[PDB]
Amino acid sequence: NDVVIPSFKPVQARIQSDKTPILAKAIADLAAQAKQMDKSKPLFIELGRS
Amino acid sequence: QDAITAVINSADVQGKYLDTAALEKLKAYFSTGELRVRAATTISANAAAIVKEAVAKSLLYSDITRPGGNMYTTRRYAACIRDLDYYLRYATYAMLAGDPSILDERVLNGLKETYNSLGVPVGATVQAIQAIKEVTASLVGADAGKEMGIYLDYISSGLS
Amino acid sequence: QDAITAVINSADVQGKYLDTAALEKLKAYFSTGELRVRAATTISANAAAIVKEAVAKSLLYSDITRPGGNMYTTRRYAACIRDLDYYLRYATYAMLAGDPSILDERVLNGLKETYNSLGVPVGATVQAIQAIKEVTASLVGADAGKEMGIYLDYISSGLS
Amino acid sequence: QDAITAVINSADVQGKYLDTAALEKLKAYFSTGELRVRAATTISANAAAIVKEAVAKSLLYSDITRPGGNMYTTRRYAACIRDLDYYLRYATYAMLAGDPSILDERVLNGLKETYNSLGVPVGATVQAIQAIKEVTASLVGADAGKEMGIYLDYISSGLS
Amino acid sequence: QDAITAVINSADVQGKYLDTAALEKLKAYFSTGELRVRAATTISANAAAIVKEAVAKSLLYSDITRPGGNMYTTRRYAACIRDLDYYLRYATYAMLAGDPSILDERVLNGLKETYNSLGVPVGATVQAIQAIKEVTASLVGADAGKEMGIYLDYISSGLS
Amino acid sequence: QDAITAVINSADVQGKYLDTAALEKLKAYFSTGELRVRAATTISANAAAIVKEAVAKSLLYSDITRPGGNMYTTRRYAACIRDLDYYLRYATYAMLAGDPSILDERVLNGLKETYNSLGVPVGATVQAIQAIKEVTASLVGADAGKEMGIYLDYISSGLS
Amino acid sequence: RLFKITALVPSLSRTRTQRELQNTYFTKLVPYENWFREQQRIQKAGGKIIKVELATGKQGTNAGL
Amino acid sequence: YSNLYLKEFYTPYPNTKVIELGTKHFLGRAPIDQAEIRKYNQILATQGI
Amino acid sequence: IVTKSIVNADAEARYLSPGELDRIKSFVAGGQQRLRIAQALTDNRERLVKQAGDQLFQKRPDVVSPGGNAYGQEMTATCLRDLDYYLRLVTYGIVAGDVTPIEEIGVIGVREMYKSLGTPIEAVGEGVRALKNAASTLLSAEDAAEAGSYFDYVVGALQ
Amino acid sequence: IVTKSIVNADAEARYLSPGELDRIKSFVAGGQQRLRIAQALTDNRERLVKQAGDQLFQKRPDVVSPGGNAYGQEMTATCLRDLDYYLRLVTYGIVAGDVTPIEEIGVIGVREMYKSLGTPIEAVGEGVRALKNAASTLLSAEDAAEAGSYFDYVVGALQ
Amino acid sequence: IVTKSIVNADAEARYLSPGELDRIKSFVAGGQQRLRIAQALTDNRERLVKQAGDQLFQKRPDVVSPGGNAYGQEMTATCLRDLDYYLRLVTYGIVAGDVTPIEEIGVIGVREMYKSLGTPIEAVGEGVRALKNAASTLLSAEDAAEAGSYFDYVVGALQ
Amino acid sequence: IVTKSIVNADAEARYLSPGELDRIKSFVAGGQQRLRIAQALTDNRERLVKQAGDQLFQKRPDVVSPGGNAYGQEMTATCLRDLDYYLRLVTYGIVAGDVTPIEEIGVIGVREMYKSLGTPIEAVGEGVRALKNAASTLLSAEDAAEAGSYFDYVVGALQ
Amino acid sequence: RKSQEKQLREGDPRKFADLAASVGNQGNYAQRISAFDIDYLNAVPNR
Ligand SMILES: CCC1=C(C)/C(=C/C2=NC(=C\c3[nH]c(/C=C4\NC(=O)[C@H](C)[C@H]4CC)c(C)c3CCC(=O)O)/C(CCC(=O)O)=C2C)NC1=O
Ligand SMILES: CCC1=C(C)/C(=C/C2=NC(=C\c3[nH]c(/C=C4\NC(=O)[C@H](C)[C@H]4CC)c(C)c3CCC(=O)O)/C(CCC(=O)O)=C2C)NC1=O
Ligand SMILES: CCC1=C(C)/C(=C/C2=NC(=C\c3[nH]c(/C=C4\NC(=O)[C@H](C)[C@H]4CC)c(C)c3CCC(=O)O)/C(CCC(=O)O)=C2C)NC1=O
Ligand SMILES: CCC1=C(C)/C(=C/C2=NC(=C\c3[nH]c(/C=C4\NC(=O)[C@H](C)[C@H]4CC)c(C)c3CCC(=O)O)/C(CCC(=O)O)=C2C)NC1=O
Ligand SMILES: CCC1=C(C)/C(=C/C2=NC(=C\c3[nH]c(/C=C4\NC(=O)[C@H](C)[C@H]4CC)c(C)c3CCC(=O)O)/C(CCC(=O)O)=C2C)NC1=O
Ligand SMILES: CCC1=C(C)/C(=C/C2=NC(=C\c3[nH]c(/C=C4\NC(=O)[C@H](C)[C@H]4CC)c(C)c3CCC(=O)O)/C(CCC(=O)O)=C2C)NC1=O
Ligand SMILES: CCC1=C(C)/C(=C/C2=NC(=C\c3[nH]c(/C=C4\NC(=O)[C@H](C)[C@H]4CC)c(C)c3CCC(=O)O)/C(CCC(=O)O)=C2C)NC1=O
Ligand SMILES: CCC1=C(C)/C(=C/C2=NC(=C\c3[nH]c(/C=C4\NC(=O)[C@H](C)[C@H]4CC)c(C)c3CCC(=O)O)/C(CCC(=O)O)=C2C)NC1=O
Repeated sequence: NDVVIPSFKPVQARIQSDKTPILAKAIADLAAQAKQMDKSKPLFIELGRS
Repeated sequence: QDAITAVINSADVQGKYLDTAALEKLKAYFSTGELRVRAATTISANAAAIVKEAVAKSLLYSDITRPGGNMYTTRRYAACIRDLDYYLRYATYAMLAGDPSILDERVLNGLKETYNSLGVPVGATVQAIQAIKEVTASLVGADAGKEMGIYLDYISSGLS
Repeated sequence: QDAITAVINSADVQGKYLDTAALEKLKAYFSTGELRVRAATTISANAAAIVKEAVAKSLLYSDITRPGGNMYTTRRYAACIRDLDYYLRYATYAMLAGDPSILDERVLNGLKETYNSLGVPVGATVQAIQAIKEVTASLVGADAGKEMGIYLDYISSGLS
Repeated sequence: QDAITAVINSADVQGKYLDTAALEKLKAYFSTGELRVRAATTISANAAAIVKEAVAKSLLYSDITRPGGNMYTTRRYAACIRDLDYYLRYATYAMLAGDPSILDERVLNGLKETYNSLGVPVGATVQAIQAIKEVTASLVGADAGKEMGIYLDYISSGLS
Repeated sequence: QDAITAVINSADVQGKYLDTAALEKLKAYFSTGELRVRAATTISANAAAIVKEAVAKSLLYSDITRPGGNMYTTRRYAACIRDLDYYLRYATYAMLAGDPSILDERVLNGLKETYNSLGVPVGATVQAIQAIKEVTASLVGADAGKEMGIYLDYISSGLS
Repeated sequence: QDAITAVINSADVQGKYLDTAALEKLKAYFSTGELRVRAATTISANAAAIVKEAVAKSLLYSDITRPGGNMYTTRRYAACIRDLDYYLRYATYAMLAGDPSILDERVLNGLKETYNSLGVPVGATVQAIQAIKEVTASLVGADAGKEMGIYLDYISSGLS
Repeated sequence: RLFKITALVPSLSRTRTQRELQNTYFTKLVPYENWFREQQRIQKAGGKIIKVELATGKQGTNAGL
Repeated sequence: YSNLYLKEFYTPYPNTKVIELGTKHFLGRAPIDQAEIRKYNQILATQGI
Repeated sequence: IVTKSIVNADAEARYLSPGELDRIKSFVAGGQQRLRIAQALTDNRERLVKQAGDQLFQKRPDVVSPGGNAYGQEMTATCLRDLDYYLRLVTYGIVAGDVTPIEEIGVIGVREMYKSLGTPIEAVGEGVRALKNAASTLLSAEDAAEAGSYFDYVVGALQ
Repeated sequence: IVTKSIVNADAEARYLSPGELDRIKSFVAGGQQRLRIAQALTDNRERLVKQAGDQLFQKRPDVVSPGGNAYGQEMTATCLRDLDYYLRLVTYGIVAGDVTPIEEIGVIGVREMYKSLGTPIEAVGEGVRALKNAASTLLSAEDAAEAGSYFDYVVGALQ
Repeated sequence: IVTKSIVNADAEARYLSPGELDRIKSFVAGGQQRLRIAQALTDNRERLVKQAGDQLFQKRPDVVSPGGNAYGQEMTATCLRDLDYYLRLVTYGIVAGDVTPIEEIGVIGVREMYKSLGTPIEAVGEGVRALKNAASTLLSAEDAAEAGSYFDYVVGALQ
Repeated sequence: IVTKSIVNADAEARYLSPGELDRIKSFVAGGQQRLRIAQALTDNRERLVKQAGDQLFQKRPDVVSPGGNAYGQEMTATCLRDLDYYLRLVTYGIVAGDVTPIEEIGVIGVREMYKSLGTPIEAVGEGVRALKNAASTLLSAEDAAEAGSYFDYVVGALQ
Repeated sequence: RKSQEKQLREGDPRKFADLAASVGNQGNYAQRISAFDIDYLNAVPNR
């Protein structure tokens, strides 16, 4: 009488985004892309950025 | 699910707007999508050659294709090729999505139940998925072969 | 099953004819059927108002309808309204039958399995069925509200 | 320091200029600065009456003003008056700056060790500051009263 | 497991010797161990004060300690203090190890099973662990409070 | 079929390669696809408002919604709204395809048979499709309203 | 309320090697609310609908079907 | 449609279990994922069997 | 839009066809404009909810009227919170590029929810139309077109 | 590719989801390159059939051999006419952007046709591979990739 | 002007004067116009700095002479960054109304600094005068009197 | 060594006693010397296996003799691979500071493994002694002492 | 007093409450036409 398949239990993954290691290499490479001199606009505005 | 959809969901269940860490995650995904698409194209090129090379590496000339083994009957050999093509195709989908949830939802759901019901050997399947991973990491390069091997090892680890 | 059918079954499995105690049970059922039918009519009048008042009493403005709660997504809110309408409708059927066996056969069979599979909170469901019971006992009167609350508390006790 | 100099210092540690978020903070500060000026006038009107009403509500006819208490002696009573007069004056300054750091740096630097070494009770000072807060909230108004009470409660929390 | 033991294991299962990235990981751990030990000492100082402040922030004067709530009975209040002391102590162990595996092995193993069996509210527990995290991040400083909040948020995320 | 697929078919059944007239047809389609997509989007915006305005223009307050008319019963009113939504939706599909073959294949196939079997008035349907065409030509503009009215008049002409 | 329909199905996707004659052409009765999705399914295969006829039902009647 | 089948499978079995017992008979196989249970449960919700 | 193509090619046994790879590459190219549009709608939210409540309560005064649902400060605050929710889901759909993560949270069961709450759905559709008009005034032409895309989907969905 | 999305959204009761509208807009953008590739394969047909017959009869000489099917001038003319047909269907698939109007005319029943004609299908696959190689030599890199796409579909289909 | 008024009434034992409260009221009333001037100077950062520096090199060619300090691309970039810093401090002083942000960020120890750097003070001062002239030409007239008088404080305090 | 103190204080209900915190702080201080010793043993591995095989096969020639186990190139390659494994575990124990992650992988069941492989354990102990002698020649005095520590543990364990 | 001091949770109805007050717009007044005097049988127009 008991129900054979009641529902489908949602199962969680064991990798979220910290792996996949050039999505993860991209997190890093691009986070460090911001603070390297970005030469597109005049140079005098780019020595005065903390 | 995606990596985009996972980021949106993780921001949604808190009621949080898109903060800078989520924008970092999405921009990293938008950086890696180039090699993701190129890898998916060249894996879709020669999937049959990858499966052929993988069974020639791991499963052929063993006792598994001899009588008594699970790949002796020719319908069972065809079912073996079908299962390996499934593993490679869904690993391609999980590589292009950047999120292994479709492997958990469509492949790894009731698969150990089926493989213990039919008497399918699990360790030979794990070694075949390993040979698949080595062949496609050689074929696509190391840089996309890492992400391909992550989801193929995800299938191998959930299978065991 | 009925109360009539339960009395007939209990007389049947002994091979017993209808003795005077069974006739007392059937005549008590035939006495109470008046308010049973009137209560079922006025509960069938405004079931949506009862469910609306019950969620406004118990479930609304909590963390359950906030993000992170189980009623955050709008399909989950619609599923909540569906489950409460089911509880009220099957409690109406069990009230008019005068026997809670249809609750055991059609509602309470595999319900804890489903609610622990989906991650549905059980205590909030019990409090929602309690608010349903208070609203319909106010709406129908005390004399039929007792019999309505008996089967709603039967659903609540079997759920826990 | 002000709220303006706090905004400028926050933007200076960032190393950028004053764009729209800082400008909107400055517009907010200007809009409250009008009523802040009016409250400064109405506080400087009757500061002596505020301190008098506060000590009459809280400190008088107790054990500390009796023989054997901290406020028994005439020089000690005058020191109490001048300390409450200070707390009112520096809460007025911190109200007009819109910033409690000048208040902290001015009095909460060493008043903890001073009241420790002299044996001055802390909780009676907290009660007296709360009485000042009630008297100024009754005298000035609602929103300027709670603006005064924010810095008076900052003093009372710094002493505790 | 440690961070040292995790690095050694990750180098071991490949058959790899200790390459320079693993030596970087171990040297980063040997750099951070100073503040790790100092943070563990001052958290071991006043754990009871942290738990007291956390229940006074989050759980007290709610309906949870009122009758009908899960912390009404005094044995249930003592069990609540015990569970919060467990969360703080195992978060201290995971902070000093630098690896959250002991939380997965000793705390988060069968905990949702227990809390859904007993009817323990999960969201109030998450809020209480959040108040624990805020109190110890205030008490230890920001620089070690980040690493303390990482493992306390790990417990909170695995609990949900 | 498409306009692209019709051009490819007309070039195929001759065995002809793609000559310059077919390339002119495809390039005209690739020019008009901009307003085709924009028109389909804004028609998908408010299809219910278009159907409501069309029945308020043509069918309402007539004898058709009076008793004796074909839209008197409320299931027949719902069937009328369904048929008008079908005409608008398939006209949207034929507008975006640029070829009326899907109207001939999916709508106009056995429709006069059905409308003469049920006793549905044909002239009132033609006037309702005309009112649909006027409302959507007002709503979308003249330049895409011409192409919308072409396929709606195709449905009206095949219906008659 | 039933309809008498004669219809044809194309079977374009595969080269069936069995009899498969009934399916290509049939004369069947279908009930009232069922002919809707039957219409739609027959049009999904590009099928020709030859003739729709009333079997059961008087048109224009409101109660009693 | 017949009330026989209504008395064999709908009446002793719940609304959750009738979806699997109804797709075993007609389609020949169990339901595939959760959304295919959701749509059939809504059809058993505001419409009959 | 990647999940759409993945489950689309996943129902089939075939791989992702390279036209789908072209559409993924084009979406990857347009993602920067998508992110700028989403941030512009993000930082200016309270203006959009204010002007949406403005245009709605000017258009339909029955929610203001005591027989309607949004009567009183608490109910009108819940009303503007609903409009805030729909603006948030529109920003999600702007980033995702396809309307799946917004329909999954705001569309798929909304009619029975608003029916068992008593509120009319047409007033919610007019509120999202007012949000679309205010965001059309806030953005440039090529940005307002691409925002009115998903706003248009919500307006068609609530009807 | 528009019929694909239309019947795809037509099996569902939903409209065309705007991600499908994005893929239609992108195909509409790429249609000019598609038309140039199709015209370049159009005007140079007899070169491609010549080099395909070259590479095929160098690769498999059994069709030349009298036991094979393509023996004699009439049979070899029918063989090159078949290769001409497949090049024509490849140009149709290049314009249409998706392989439906080429599979509908050349793929869907080809195995039983070539089985009841006596010809082997692997030689036809090698002929389409030779067509792909000759068109790869004829076109630029981004054009040969996009042509070898549909040529690759035909080669996979004939096997 | 609030900090200076508070510390001036702090040096005495008394409260804030009615005169000083009138000063704060007038400063609040002019604060919105000061935010407009800060808006214009923020958005004209590039061309103001470049025109002022090139006017300086037009007046004083000794710094860009090879015996001078600002010889080379990197040195002249740091020159323009110094002018950028001083324009930023001028905007801070225009917003605050005090010159205490200008003073305690960039005035108080600048003579000993530029003595140890080898840089002439008067050329800095001439560059800030060029900034004053450029920002005077950009803004409205008595608004330029307001901006140029803070510039005038910086110029007189550098020398 | 942190897991040792943690399970040591974990069997008790007490916290980590602050003398254990002192030993963890001292190990944290010495970790840099530990890492340098481990890298010096890391990069020079093949020298150490060569000199260990040298000194072992000079000391015990029965593994070379055909009755012994390490007869032939394949068996002697497996022998030097075993010595490579033990050098790797010694580097793990040098980093970890306490002999748990090396005993868990190389010691805890080694006697029955080498008994059911036929090899004598005393020859393996002499091989690790030769590794200790070669690493003592490779390192400085305070480094060779701290390496001969864990090498000494392995030599005592294999006996 | 201890219910107001925690913190209103994210996604509350109170945050948008202030905005509702700003928009204002009290709803329309009652028409005043009575259902006894509508004469609905004559008042309905054809077409
Ligand atoms: C301007 C910032 C500032 C403050 C506030 C300040 C306070 C201050 N309060 C003092 C004493 C004192 N403070 C108090 C205060 C109190 N007694 C009580 O019972 C109450 C709790 C509290 C009055 C409300 C008393 C009684 C003394 C004198 C104690 C003695 O005889 O030594 C002294 C020691 C010298 C003196 O004034 O006699 C200082 C320096 N100094 C500063 O620069
Ligand atoms: C080391 C990891 C670990 C945990 C956490 C653990 C928890 C745990 N908590 C329990 C009960 C309990 N746990 C709670 C806790 C709570 N209820 C609330 O309302 C609050 C939200 C929350 C406190 C913050 C309460 C109130 C009980 C009492 C139930 C009862 O015994 O009747 C029980 C039942 C038996 C017993 O306490 O002695 C276990 C085993 N065991 C473990 O080994
Ligand atoms: C996609 C193309 C397509 C169409 C159009 C279609 C129409 C269609 N309209 C029907 C009925 C109907 N159709 C109408 C429509 C009308 N009568 C009027 O007076 C008006 C002039 C007109 C509305 C504008 C009405 C009133 C009925 C109800 C008859 C009944 O069910 O009793 C029926 C009978 C069963 C059912 O609705 O569910 C079909 C099959 N099926 C299709 O597949
Ligand atoms: C006739 C007896 C009967 C019941 C009760 C029943 C329940 C039932 N509730 C479900 C989901 C659900 N049930 C709930 C209900 C709740 N969650 C809460 O937070 C509240 C405490 C409670 C509402 C009062 C929710 C929110 C879902 C949605 C889960 C999901 O679909 O993602 C599902 C999964 C599929 C679907 O709804 O369509 C079933 C089968 N089926 C039955 O045959
Ligand atoms: C993100 C997906 C999502 C949706 C769609 C959603 C709707 C939603 N709207 C609600 C109430 C409400 N919604 C409205 C709506 C309106 N005011 C009107 O007049 C118009 C018809 C409309 C907006 C302009 C009103 C007036 C209430 C309060 C009704 C009541 O208290 O009964 C409630 C119950 C109270 C609450 O917990 O907020 C929910 C759950 N919640 C969600 O999480
Ligand atoms: C556009 C879709 C289409 C296809 C695919 C097609 C195939 C086709 N190939 C045919 C013959 C043929 N096809 C070939 C084929 C080949 N030569 C070889 O050796 C290779 C195996 C292969 C090509 C390189 C040969 C040799 C014949 C003549 C066979 C005979 O006469 O029996 C014939 C019969 C004669 C004719 O009417 O042309 C048809 C219909 N016709 C079509 O309309
Ligand atoms: C916000 C207040 C502030 C000021 C003013 C400031 C100036 C400043 N000017 C510098 C260099 C310099 N400054 C100049 C300046 C000039 N060339 C000339 O002849 C002109 C007179 C003058 C342009 C106004 C030059 C040429 C150098 C490079 C000198 C060197 O590198 O040794 C440096 C060292 C390098 C650096 O860190 O950029 C500082 C810190 N820093 C500050 O934080
Ligand atoms: C890291 C932990 C670890 C240990 C300790 C280990 C030992 C180990 N030694 C083996 C063989 C062997 N081991 C030796 C050992 C020696 N030559 C001698 O004469 C001396 C007695 C000694 C070394 C100097 C020999 C000769 C064989 C081959 C024996 C055979 O083939 O039967 C084998 C079987 C072949 C293989 O799979 O490598 C294992 C598993 N494996 C491990 O993974």
